[PDB]
Amino acid sequence: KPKVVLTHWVHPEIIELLSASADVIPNTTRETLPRSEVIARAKDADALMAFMPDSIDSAFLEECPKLRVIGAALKGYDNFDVNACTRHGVWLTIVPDLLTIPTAELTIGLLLGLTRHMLEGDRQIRSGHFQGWRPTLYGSGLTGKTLGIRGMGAVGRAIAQRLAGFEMNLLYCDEIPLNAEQEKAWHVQRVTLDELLEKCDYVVPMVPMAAETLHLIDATALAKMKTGSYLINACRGSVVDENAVIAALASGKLAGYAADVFEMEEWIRADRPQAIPKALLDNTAQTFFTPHLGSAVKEVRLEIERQAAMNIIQALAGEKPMGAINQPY
Amino acid sequence: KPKVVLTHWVHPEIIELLSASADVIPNTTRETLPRSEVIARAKDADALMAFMPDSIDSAFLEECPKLRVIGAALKGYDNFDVNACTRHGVWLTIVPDLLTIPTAELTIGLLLGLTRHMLEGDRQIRSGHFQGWRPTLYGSGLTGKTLGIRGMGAVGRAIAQRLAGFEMNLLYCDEIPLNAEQEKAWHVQRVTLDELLEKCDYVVPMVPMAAETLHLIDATALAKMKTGSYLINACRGSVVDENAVIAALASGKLAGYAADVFEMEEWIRADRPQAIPKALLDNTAQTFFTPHLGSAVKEVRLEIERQAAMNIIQALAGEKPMGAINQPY
Ligand SMILES: NC(=O)c1ccc[n+]([C@H]2O[C@@H](COP(=O)(O)OP(=O)(O)OC[C@@H]3O[C@H](n4ccc(N)nc4=O)[C@H](O)[C@@H]3O)[C@@H](O)[C@H]2O)c1
Repeated sequence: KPKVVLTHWVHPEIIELLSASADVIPNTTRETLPRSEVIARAKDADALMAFMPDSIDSAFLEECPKLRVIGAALKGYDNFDVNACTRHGVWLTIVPDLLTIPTAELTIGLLLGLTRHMLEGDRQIRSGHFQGWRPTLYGSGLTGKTLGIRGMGAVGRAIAQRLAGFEMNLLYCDEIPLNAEQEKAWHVQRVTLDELLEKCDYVVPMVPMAAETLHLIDATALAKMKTGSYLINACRGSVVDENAVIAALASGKLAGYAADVFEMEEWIRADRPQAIPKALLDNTAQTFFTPHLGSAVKEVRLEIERQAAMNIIQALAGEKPMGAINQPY
Repeated sequence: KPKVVLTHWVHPEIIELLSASADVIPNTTRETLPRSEVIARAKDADALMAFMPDSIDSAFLEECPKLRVIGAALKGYDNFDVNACTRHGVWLTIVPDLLTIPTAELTIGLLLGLTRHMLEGDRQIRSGHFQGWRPTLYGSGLTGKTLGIRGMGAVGRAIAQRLAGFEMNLLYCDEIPLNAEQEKAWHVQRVTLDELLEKCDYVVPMVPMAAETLHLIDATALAKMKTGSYLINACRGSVVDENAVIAALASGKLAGYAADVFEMEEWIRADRPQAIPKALLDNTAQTFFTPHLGSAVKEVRLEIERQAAMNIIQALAGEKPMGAINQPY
C-alpha cells in the first residue's frame, strides 16, 4: 500500500478515511515538525498532506523522489514551487475557500471582546475580589455607533450581513459597489475612504485577495480617523502597520486594537519581523488577540481535511485529483 | 461539457489543466486574433481567458450569451466593463501580484541599457569593426547620482529595494508616504514632484492611468528637469507626452528616453495615435525600447495563466473564483 505523510494533526476519521488505501504516518501532536523531520518521514512517501507552515521547493522535492501527490489543506499555494512539483511529477492540489464565514464571526467576537473590556473582566473574576456590580469596565457600545469596512469581498459582506441587526451606521468603501438590494437589506452605505476614516468609531480592514495593497492602514490613515476609535484586524498581517498602531495607542488616538493576524506571520515580504511587538503585547488594557483562529472551527477544519484527503486518494488511484492546480510530468 | 476560449497563446500545461473540466479552444499562434474572430469562438463558450489586447464591453457580452466567467490574465482591467459583466451574470477575475517584480527588473535593465549606450555597443560589435577599447560611448554611471520615483506603489517599492545596493540617492514622490522603517531600509526620501523633477538625473514614473496626471511628464514637467537627465517610462504609455519628449531630446535637456509602453496602445482615450512617433523610432542613440515586456518572464506568465485558469475552473464548478472583483447572480 502507498504511504501518506501528514505534516499536521488531522481528526481521526480523516486518518481512518486515508487508511483504507494508504499507510498513514500521522503527526500525533499539535506541533509543527521541523523541516528535517518532515523530509525524514516523507523521504519515501507516495503522498504528503501539507498545511500553511509547509514550504515545498525543489530542494524538498529532490529529497522525496517517491512523491506523486501533495494534497494541500490550503486554499492557495504561495508557499509551494508549483512548477517544480510539475517538473518532478508531483500533483499539487488545493481545497476550496471555506474560511469566509468563521472569520467574520471571529472578527465580530474580537469587536465585542475589545470594546466591552471582557478580558480584564474575566481576569477580575478569576481573582477573588468580585463582590457585585461596580461602576467599572464601562466600555463602548455598538448600537448607534458607526463602523466601516475597508474592503467588501465575501468576508466583508459576511460581516455586514451579521452586523445588520445591531442598529449601527455601517459604512463601506470599495472600488466596486454592492448590489442596491444588498445595500437596502443591510442598511450599509457606500462612501470614500477619507469619509470612512474621518467618521468611524470602529474601522475593520477586510479586503478580498484581488484588491491588494500592503500597509493599507498606516500612520497616515491613523491620523485621518476619529480620536479614540477602535481598529480590529483579522484580514491579513500586511494590511495593518503595527508600529503606527502602537503610536496611536500611546497618543490616545486609539482606545483599542484587536487582531487575529500579524505581519511577522509572513515570509514572502522582505521587511518581515519574526516576533509580535512587545508594545502591543504588554498593553493588555487596549488590546485583544488570538493566534490566527480565523478558521479554527471544527466543522470547517474537518471539511478542509476531508477534501485534501480525497484529493490524495484520487491521485494515488491514478486519477486527476478534483483539486489539481497543475498537470505533472 | 462546457467550453473555454483562450484569446491568446498559453502554456500547454494550462491547456491540459483546463481540459479536465472543459473543452478548450486555444489560440495556437502567438498573434492577437481580431475582435470578430474572438467573438466567433466565444459565442457559445462558458468561459473566456482574456489578456491585455482584449476589450469586453456590453456588445461583446451580448454576442456571447452562455458566458459565465472571464478569467483575465491581467492586473489592470481598464478595458473591462465590470458592471455589464455583473449585469450579464459573468464573473470577472484578475491576477493581483505576479507582475510587480518582473516589471521592476525590466525598468532597471532599461535604465542601465540607456545610460550605458548598450544598444549602440551591440551594433558597433555586430558590424565587426571591434578591434579593442576606444574612447567612445562614454555614459552616465549609477553610483552617486540621484534617481526619482514618481509613484511608490508595488512596482516603485520593488525598484527601490533593488536599487538600494547601487549607492544612489533615491527620491520619491507619492500621495501616500512610505513608513519610517521602509524609508530607512531603502534610504528613499519623500519630496514633492517639483523637487523630484528638479534634482533628478533619472526619473522613473510609476503611476496608474489617471484622468489628469495623464501626460504627467509633459513639456511643462520636462521644463524643470535637469539638463541631461534621463526618463524611464515603464508604467502606462499615456503618463508621458511622447511629443514633448521628442522636443526635449533634440534641445539637449533629455540625454535619453527609454520606455516599455507607448501612447499608441491606449484605446481608452480618443486622443490615441496609431504608431510610435518615428522621431523616437529613429533616435537609436538616445532611446531604448521594448514591446510591452514588463512581465515577459516565461515562469511568471505560467503562474499568471495558472491563476486565470484556476478562477475559471472555480467559477465553472460553482465556487467563488479566488480572484473575483465581481459578483453576479
Ligand atoms: N510594463 C508593464 O508590463 C507593467 C506591469 C505592471 C504595471 N504596469 C503599470 O501599471 C501600474 C501599476 O503599478 P503598481 O505599482 O503595481 O500600482 P500601484 O501600487 O497601484 O500604484 C502606485 C500608486 O501611485 C499612486 N498615485 C496615484 C495617483 C496619483 N495622482 N498619485 C499617486 O501618487 C499611489 O499612491 C500608488 O503608490 C503602473 O504603476 C505601472 O507599473 C506596467
